[PDB]
Order: sequence, then structure tokens, then C-alpha cells
Amino acid sequence: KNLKYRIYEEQRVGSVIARLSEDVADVLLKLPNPSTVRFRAMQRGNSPLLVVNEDNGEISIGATIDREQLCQKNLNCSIEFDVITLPTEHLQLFHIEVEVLDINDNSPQFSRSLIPIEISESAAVGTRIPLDSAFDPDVGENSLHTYSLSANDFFNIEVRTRTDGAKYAELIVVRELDRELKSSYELQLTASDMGVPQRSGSSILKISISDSNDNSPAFEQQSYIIQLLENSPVGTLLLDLNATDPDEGANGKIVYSFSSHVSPKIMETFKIDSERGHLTLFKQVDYEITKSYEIDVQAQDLGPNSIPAHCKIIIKVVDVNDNKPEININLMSPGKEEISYIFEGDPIDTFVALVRVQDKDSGLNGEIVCKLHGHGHFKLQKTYENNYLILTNATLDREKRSEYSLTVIAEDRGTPSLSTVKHFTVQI
Amino acid sequence: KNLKYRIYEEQRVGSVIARLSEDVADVLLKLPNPSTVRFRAMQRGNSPLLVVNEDNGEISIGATIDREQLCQKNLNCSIEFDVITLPTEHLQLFHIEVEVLDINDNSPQFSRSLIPIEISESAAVGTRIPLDSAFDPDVGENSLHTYSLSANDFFNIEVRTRTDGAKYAELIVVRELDRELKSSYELQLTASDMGVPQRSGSSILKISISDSNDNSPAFEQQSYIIQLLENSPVGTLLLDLNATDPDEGANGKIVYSFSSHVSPKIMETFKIDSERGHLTLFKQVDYEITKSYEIDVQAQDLGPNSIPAHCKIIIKVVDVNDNKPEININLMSPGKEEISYIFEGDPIDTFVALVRVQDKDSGLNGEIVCKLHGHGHFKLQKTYENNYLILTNATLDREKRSEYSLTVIAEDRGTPSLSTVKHFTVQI
Ligand SMILES: *[C@@H]1O[C@H](CO[C@@H]2O[C@@H](C)[C@@H](O)[C@@H](O)[C@@H]2O)[C@@H](O[C@@H]2O[C@H](CO)[C@@H](O[C@@H]3O[C@H](CO[C@H]4O[C@H](CO)[C@@H](O)[C@H](O)[C@@H]4O)[C@@H](O)[C@H](O[C@H]4O[C@H](CO)[C@@H](O)[C@H](O)[C@@H]4O)[C@@H]3O)[C@H](O)[C@H]2NC(C)=O)[C@H](O)[C@H]1NC(C)=O
Ligand SMILES: *[C@@H]1O[C@H](CO[C@@H]2O[C@@H](C)[C@@H](O)[C@@H](O)[C@@H]2O)[C@@H](O[C@@H]2O[C@H](CO)[C@@H](O[C@@H]3O[C@H](CO)[C@@H](O)[C@H](O)[C@@H]3O)[C@H](O)[C@H]2NC(C)=O)[C@H](O)[C@H]1NC(C)=O
Ligand SMILES: *[C@@H]1O[C@H](CO[C@@H]2O[C@@H](C)[C@@H](O)[C@@H](O)[C@@H]2O)[C@@H](O[C@@H]2O[C@H](CO)[C@@H](O)[C@H](O)[C@H]2NC(C)=O)[C@H](O)[C@H]1NC(C)=O
Ligand SMILES: *[C@@H]1O[C@H](CO)[C@@H](O)[C@H](O[C@@H]2O[C@@H](C)[C@@H](O)[C@@H](O)[C@@H]2O)[C@H]1NC(C)=O
Ligand SMILES: *[C@@H]1O[C@H](CO)[C@@H](O)[C@H](O)[C@H]1NC(C)=O
Ligand SMILES: *[C@@H]1O[C@H](CO)[C@@H](O)[C@H](O)[C@H]1NC(C)=O
Ligand SMILES: [Ca+2]
Ligand SMILES: [Ca+2]
Ligand SMILES: [Ca+2]
Ligand SMILES: [Ca+2]
Ligand SMILES: [Ca+2]
Ligand SMILES: [Ca+2]
Ligand SMILES: [Ca+2]
Ligand SMILES: [Ca+2]
Ligand SMILES: [Ca+2]
Ligand SMILES: [Ca+2]
Ligand SMILES: [Ca+2]
Ligand SMILES: [Ca+2]
Ligand SMILES: [Ca+2]
Ligand SMILES: [Ca+2]
Ligand SMILES: [Ca+2]
Ligand SMILES: [Ca+2]
Ligand SMILES: [Ca+2]
Ligand SMILES: [Ca+2]
Ligand code: NA
Ligand code: NA
Repeated sequence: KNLKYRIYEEQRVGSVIARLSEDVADVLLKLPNPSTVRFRAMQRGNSPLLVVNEDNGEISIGATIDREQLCQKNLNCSIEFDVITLPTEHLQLFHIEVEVLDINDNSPQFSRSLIPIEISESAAVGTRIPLDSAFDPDVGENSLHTYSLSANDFFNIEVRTRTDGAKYAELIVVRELDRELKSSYELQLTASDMGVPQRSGSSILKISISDSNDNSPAFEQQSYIIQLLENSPVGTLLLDLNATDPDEGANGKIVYSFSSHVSPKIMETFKIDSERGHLTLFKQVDYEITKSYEIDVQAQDLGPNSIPAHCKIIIKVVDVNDNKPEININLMSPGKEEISYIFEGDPIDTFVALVRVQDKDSGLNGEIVCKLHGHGHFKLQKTYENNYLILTNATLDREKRSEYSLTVIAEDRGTPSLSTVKHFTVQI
Repeated sequence: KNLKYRIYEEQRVGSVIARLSEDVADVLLKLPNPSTVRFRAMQRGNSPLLVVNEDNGEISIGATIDREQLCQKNLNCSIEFDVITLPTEHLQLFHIEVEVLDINDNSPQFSRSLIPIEISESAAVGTRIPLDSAFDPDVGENSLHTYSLSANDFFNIEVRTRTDGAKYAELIVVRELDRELKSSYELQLTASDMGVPQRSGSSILKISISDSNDNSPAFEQQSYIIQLLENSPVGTLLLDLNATDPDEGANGKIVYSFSSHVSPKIMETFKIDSERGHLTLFKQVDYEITKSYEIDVQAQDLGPNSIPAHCKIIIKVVDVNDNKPEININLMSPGKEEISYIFEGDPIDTFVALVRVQDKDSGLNGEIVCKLHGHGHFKLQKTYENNYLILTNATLDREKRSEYSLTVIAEDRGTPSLSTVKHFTVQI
């Protein structure tokens, strides 16, 4: 005869499932000498989960019944057990089937306690990252049901089911990440089943935010006015530029250089340190040639898709008194630097020489005072700016002196003052 | 007296500019013997540009007058020089100012003929790149006025003016660039002034498009279904994955790996080649333990801000006949494998043995044929699936023989078939 029974797993050893006397009365009481029958179980002596009492026919749990090690994740679980009546003469055969129900004696569990995941700050709102699945060997209501993520402002989870039915958690970036502000997170993922009592397991996700090159260098200020004495030595520090980049590694490492469009002249006279940004002089400047310079400097990081920053540096040169006045004396005489005077006297206010002075410099450094200091009484008459005339101031005397020596002094209004002197003689 | 004249540069040497005798008549005609006066130029510097005719006072070009070498880029240009009348008796002084005008005898020119510029395809519509400025030593309308860029579909040009008045060209990205399609451009930039005849100069732009990581790997298919014999040797090639990335260098170098969320079990049994994508078996499979696998494999490039690609590989394991049938024979005898039989003549169909068979496999590989072989007159009667009884089939006349030896055959319906044999003796 066939008998079917229904138990819960892990019940205490020795508990009775059924009593043959009570359930197979129709068979036992119809044998010869009903009270003399004895029972024998048909199993091996290794791990007998069900046992029969040979004297009264009690079917009781012999060893622990773990549904999980027995049927794994199958919904249907049942143990088979054959019992026979002794003696052999007209023995009966009882095939006993015990359906095993599952209790919730297993909590959700994670493979690893630390779940390291790396996310680039570039990751767009909506990015999804499947997380480790917890394992719950139970079945039905007792198996893994849902997940939950510790409260925070940047991540969520959606619970999903894959092809085979199992459930898993998908991490979702819901707010724009920024490594420059918060580089790492630590959040708790909790899996829980739907059993009674409800069980839970948990793991910690260590989210690390990798840097992307979402920031370019920045200058303190964009414009600069530098004054430079035209006599500064090669190597003078014109300006130490400082730019900053919040990014990490190469993305935040800055290189300074002259903008790609700078004129060659600027590169001829100035040099910029690629690493520290020391704008230095390479060959001296001359106010008498170019009075100003408009340098365009750029700073760019060594990261990908890099946008550069730029600042403008105006170098204004200032004049120094590095040019001495020039004296030119011109005469009517076609040949030489000598002024010919009539042997026998001459009239007053007679043209002797034209005098022109000039100074390369500017301002007071280029303004000239001219003085005539010959050994006599000639007069230096102004005609226009920096152009004077040399004339006489009284009637001369041939007999007294024949050779004259005149000296012109040109002295600019600079400090230190500079001056030159020229000499020429008057033959009469 | 002051005299002002207006001439053009580069005029034919020897041409007459003005006649002093004619222009200072109002002064000469008030002298004694106006017709005897002669003129002398006060030519200063090592620059003999203009000459005076001593007899009539004609001002003629002594040497070529190049406005560019004299006043450079200044609007106001003039040569100043003093001329005097002979004889000295009340000689006159004429200050002459000769304004030199500019002709368009110089074309715009570029410092370098090839202008190499590098642009990353990531550069957004609107990016601007100031380009080298050409230099035109002319002045006014004759100097650099406008620029022009060879016709194209990806770049535009805007003309600009800097603080000091000079003009420059700003390159503009007008349409989204894509290096994967077109890696370089070559465009002609022409600077032209506004003189008549209009003169022009040109340089060529070598535009290089640097690659950015704007593409992630791609798989041929999204999922793959693999059937796998549970007896395949370690190393069987399950699948050769091919992913492609159009990017350059590291951006296009692909790495294959198991997704970070795969279970340790999957990594215990499978291996993926990081470089070529060879999904191979690491530890043999057993259909009797796990029947399928859902592998999540990813391929990502070695570039920045990299998004990985994903493919799902479903491995269906298939049963083979790799388990032999198992026989359990149970008897009355508690000690050893001999079944003690009633010495006295027994009736037909008397219990001798209980026999159970089983097979781990599935389908025909798990279907068992059970057969009873022996000396004679025994019957193997089925009770239920894979469970039979050994009984007697004739009157046990002890006289014939006392010892019997019986052999039980379990042979599954697999291919190749597997079998188990049991032996036990029947004493009467
Ligand atoms: C992934 O890419 C794999 C590579 O295939 C190429 O990839 C790139 C580089 C391009 O060239 C592209 O055009 C190619 O597709 C690809 O695997 C290939 O698959 C084919 C069949 O699908 C294979 O052809 C078969 O080759 C074997 C062996 O020959 C090879 O191996 C020997 C030993 O190493 C070498 O000496 C040879 O030079 C070959 O390289 C043959 O035995 C076989 O012949 C039999 O099968 C064909 C039909 O396939 C019949 O017509 C014949 O009559 C025979 O019955 C084929 O010739 C090819 O070998 C293989 N190459 C690999 C793996 O490198 C794969 O399909 C792509 N996708 C996936 C999902 O795997
Ligand atoms: C760029 O930065 C440098 C360095 O400044 C220092 O380092 C940076 C990384 C930042 O952390 C700064 O906050 C930090 O101060 C600047 O150079 C520094 O300039 C100052 C003056 O501005 C120097 O100190 C002065 O030196 C004079 C002359 O001897 C004294 O009379 C003053 O009493 C005062 O001490 C300082 O020495 C100098 N640093 C070094 C290392 O030489 C630099 O100015 C700056 N660039 C710009 C454009 O501001
Ligand atoms: C899993 O169990 C179902 C449920 O039915 C069974 O009912 C009892 C008879 C007993 O067997 C209990 O353990 C189960 O709860 C099975 O469904 C039956 O399957 C048989 C044949 O397989 C079929 O003839 C019946 O009609 C089915 N019953 C119903 C209500 O539809 C199912 O077969 C079991 N699956 C496996 C793989 O064993
Ligand atoms: C030029 O001639 C005039 C004629 O009157 C003189 O006055 C200048 O000399 C100065 O003036 C007189 C009044 C006297 O005080 C004399 O001592 C002055 O030096 C004369 N100048 C020169 C430089 O010879
Ligand atoms: C230069 O010439 C202009 C005419 O274009 C005139 O207006 C100006 O006065 C001149 N520059 C001077 C006088 O400094
Ligand atoms: C057992 O003996 C009977 C007697 O006729 C016979 O019919 C039967 O075939 C025998 N058993 C087997 C398995 O042949
Ligand atoms: Ca259990
Ligand atoms: Ca359980
Ligand atoms: Ca559970
Ligand atoms: Ca950021
Ligand atoms: Ca940066
Ligand atoms: Ca960053
Ligand atoms: Ca100088
Ligand atoms: Ca100077
Ligand atoms: Ca001076
Ligand atoms: Ca010229
Ligand atoms: Ca010119
Ligand atoms: Ca020109
Ligand atoms: Ca592209
Ligand atoms: Ca690209
Ligand atoms: Ca790529
Ligand atoms: Ca197997
Ligand atoms: Ca098998
Ligand atoms: Ca088998
Ligand atoms: Na610096
Ligand atoms: Na491959």
C-alpha cells in the first residue's frame, strides 16, 4: 500500500510522523495473529532519516532532514521510505512518501562583505551598474525577495529579475557626480526574503569616483600690465604666472606656453617656463625701436579633450637716458670743417655755422640745452627747436688774432645727464 | 620761411619736386641782385635722399624714397631739411618739410607658410582659434584689411582687430567634427589689403583632428546561447568573442573580462582571454549539479571616461550518460549477503529479496532495465518504478540443490550503456 505524509524540515530527531497501526489498520488487523507482526525498514545503515519501530510501527525522524541539502531549489521535495511487515509469509509492503516543506532557516547572504565598484564622475545621470546578487537557498516566500540601499543623495537601486527568475539589484546614478567635491562613498546594500521570521543579509559597497578632465586651468587674473626699463638684463623675471586645475594627475598638471598665434618677434625677446610659468626676458629691449608688447599666454593641462585658459600681458617699455645728444655743425664751405672768414674784417651778425642737435630718447632725456663756449664773443641764436645759428656779436680785429677755437656743448636734461662737445676753428 | 610739399614714395630718381626760386620769390626779389642768389642744402645724416640745384633751387630726388624704411608703420611721414641762400649777406633760411605718401608696393605676408593646428574632435561647435596675423608694411588702406578662408563645410573665419589696430583671423568650428571619418583638413587662408591694385598673400592651414574616446566597444550580438556537453574537456573553446572600437590608440584597445558582479562560481569554472576574447572552460561541468549558466561578460577600452560594452552568454549544459545504475538489495539476513530461506518446502511467490535501482542521469541515460540471472526458477517481479521483488517460482524441492547464487543486472538505456551487477546466494 502507498502512504503519503507531509512534514516540515529540520524537525527534532525522534518526532513521529505517523503510526502504521493507526493509518493502515485495514491491513494490519487482517493478518494472521495481528498483534505478533513486526516491522522492518528498507534502507542502508549510513544516514537513515526515517526509522520504523519494529514493535509498534512508529515512523519517526532518525536523522535531521535539511530540505536545502536534499532538494536544493526545487519546489517539490519528498523522501521515499519502504517498510515491510514480518514475518515473510504474506508480508505487506508499505511505500511511504513524505513531502518535505521548507522553513526559513537561511538568510540572504552576499559572496563578499566589501563590494568595490568604481564610477567615473563623467557617468551620466541614468548610468546603471548591476550589483552582486545575494544567495538564499530557501524557496518560495522564504527565498530572496527584495533589496534596499542606505539613504543617500546620489544613488538609488532598482530591483530586477534576470532570465532564470532570480532577483538582483541595479545601482542607478541619480545625481551628477563630481570627484572634485566628493571622491568616495560607502553605502549598505541589504537583501531580505519574505519568510516568517523575516531574514536579512547585507554587504557594503565602497564606491570610488575616478577623476575625469572636467576642469581646465584658471588664471588669477586675465590681464597684466608690466613696466620694463629698456636696460634690464637678459633673464629679468617679468612675471610669475600661477594657474590652477582641480583635476587629478595629468588632468590637473598644467603646461604654460605662448599662445600658438604669437608673432615671432615676441618669441625672440621673451621666454616662458613651461612648468612654473616664469615669463623672463631673452634678449634686451630698446625703447627707441618698439615701445610696447602685447603677449598672449596660454595654460593647458595634459589631459584629454583639454580646453586651455589664456591671459594677456602688456609689457610697456619705459625710456632711459641711454643715448647721448648729437651735434652737427654745417657750413657754407663745400669742403671741410673750417669756417673761412674774410681776411680784412667783417660785419656784425654774420653767418658762421648752422648747428643742429638731436637726442634719440624722449621726454627730458631727449630735451637738449645747447651752449656756445668759444674763446671770444660769438652768439648762439636759436632759429627753431633744436636748431640754432652761430653768429658774431661785435666787430672783429684781424691784426690781434687770426685763429679762433669754438666749442659747442650739447647736454640733455636727463639724470644722469649726458652731453657731447664738438670743436671747430675760425680762420680769418 | 616754412615750405611744405607732398610727394609719393619710390618716385623715379632725379625727378624734380619743387622750385625754390619760384616758391620763395617773395623773399628773393627783395634782395640785391635776385638773379645771382645760389642755394645750398643743409643735408644731415648719412641719408642723401634729396638734392638742391645750387643755381635755380630745384629740389630733386637724389635717392629712392621708400616710405617703409623711413617711418615704418607711422601715418605721418616727412623729411625735414634746411636750405640757405648765398651769398651770406643777409642769407635766408628755408625749412622744408616733404611729406612722403605711401603706395601699395607691399603685399600681405605670413611668417610661416604652413600653419599646423591641432583640434580634438570633441571640440564643440563654437570653438575659436585665433590664427597667425599677416604683416603688411604698407599704411592706411594699403595695409592688411581682410582675410578669407578656402570654402569648406566644417570651418568658418571671423576677422578681428586688436588693441593697436592690426587685424587677425579667428578660426571657428561651425559643424561637429568626427575624426573616425575625416582625420585632417587642409585649408587656404588669404590675407588681403584694401589698396588698388589689391594685393594678397596666403598661407595654408594643416588642421589635424586628434582622436577623443567618443566610441565604446561593440559586440556582434547582445546575447549568445551555448550548448555544452557536460563531459567536455577542460579548455574547450566555448566562444570566441569579437568586439570592435573605431577609436585610435588606447581609446580603441579593448579588454575583455567578466563583469565585476559575476558570482565566484562562474569565475571558478570559466576563463576569458583579456586580449582576444577566448571564452574557455576552466573546470569541467556536471549536468547533475548545475544545468545552466548566465555569464555576463564585458569589454571596455583603455581610454578615459570609458563606458563598457556587455554581452550575455547562456550556457545550457546537456546530460550525458556518465553515471552507472546503482543497485540496493535488501534481505532478511542482518549479517552478510546470504538470504536464509525457509528450510521446509515453501509456496510459490515467497519473499526472497527487495531490490531498488536508481540512476543519477536523466532521460534514457537514467532509465534502467533490471534483469535477474541465476541458476534457476526465480522471478523478478516489479512493484513500482525501479523497485522490484525477488520471489520464488516453483516448489522448493530441497533435494535438487541447496545453494543458489543469484546475480542482478542493472543496465541503463543510455548510449554508451552503463551497467552494475550484484551477487548474493540463497541457501535453503
Ligand atoms: C570572431 O572572429 C573570428 C575570426 O574570423 C576572422 O576575423 C577577422 C580577423 C576577419 O578576418 C574576419 O573576416 C574573419 O571572420 C571568427 O572565427 C572564424 O570562424 C570561421 C568559421 O566561422 C573559421 O573558419 C574555419 O576555420 C577552421 C580552421 O581553420 C583556421 O584554423 C587553422 C588552424 O589554426 C588555421 O591554420 C587556418 O588558417 C584558419 O585560420 C576550418 O577547419 C573550417 O573549415 C570547415 O568549416 C568551413 C565553414 O566554417 C567549411 O566551409 C569547410 O568545408 C570545413 O568544413 C573553417 O574554414 C575561422 O577559422 C575562424 N577564425 C578564427 C577563430 O580566428 C568568428 O566566427 C568570429 N565570431 C565569433 C562569434 O566567433
Ligand atoms: C605665483 O606664486 C608665487 C609663489 O607664491 C607662494 O606659492 C604659491 C604656490 C601660493 O601658495 C602662494 O600663496 C604663495 O605665497 C608668487 O611668488 C611670491 O611672491 C611674493 C610677493 O608677492 C614673495 O614674497 C615677497 O617678496 C618680497 C621681495 O623679497 C618681499 O619684500 C615681501 O615682503 C614678500 O616676502 C614670495 O617670496 C614669492 N614666492 C617665492 C617662492 O619666491 C608669485 O608672486 C605668484 N604670481 C603672481 C602673478 O602673483
Ligand atoms: C511538482 O508538484 C506538482 C504538484 O502536484 C503534486 O500533487 C501530489 C500528487 C504530490 O505529487 C505532491 O508532491 C505535489 O504537490 C506536480 O503536479 C502534478 O504532476 C503530475 C505528473 O507529473 C500530474 O499528473 C498532475 O496532474 C500534476 N498535478 C496538478 C495539480 O497539476 C508536478 O508534476 C511536480 N513536478 C515535478 C518535477 O516533480
Ligand atoms: C651781444 O651784443 C649785445 C649788444 O647790446 C650785448 O648786450 C651782449 O652782451 C650782454 O649785454 C650787455 C648789455 C652787457 O651787459 C654784456 O656784459 C652782456 O654780456 C652781447 N652778447 C655776447 C654773448 O657777446
Ligand atoms: C598726421 O596727418 C593727419 C592727417 O591724416 C593729421 O590730422 C595730423 O595732424 C598729422 N599728425 C600730427 C600733426 O601729429
Ligand atoms: C515461472 O513459472 C511459471 C510456471 O509455468 C511460468 O509460466 C513462468 O514463465 C516462470 N517465470 C518466468 C519469468 O518465466
Ligand atoms: Ca534547512
Ligand atoms: Ca529552509
Ligand atoms: Ca531565506
Ligand atoms: Ca568634477
Ligand atoms: Ca584639468
Ligand atoms: Ca575632475
Ligand atoms: Ca635704447
Ligand atoms: Ca632711450
Ligand atoms: Ca639723451
Ligand atoms: Ca616702399
Ligand atoms: Ca609702401
Ligand atoms: Ca599692402
Ligand atoms: Ca567621432
Ligand atoms: Ca574617436
Ligand atoms: Ca573607444
Ligand atoms: Ca555528470
Ligand atoms: Ca549525466
Ligand atoms: Ca546512467
Ligand atoms: Na607660476
Ligand atoms: Na575574438
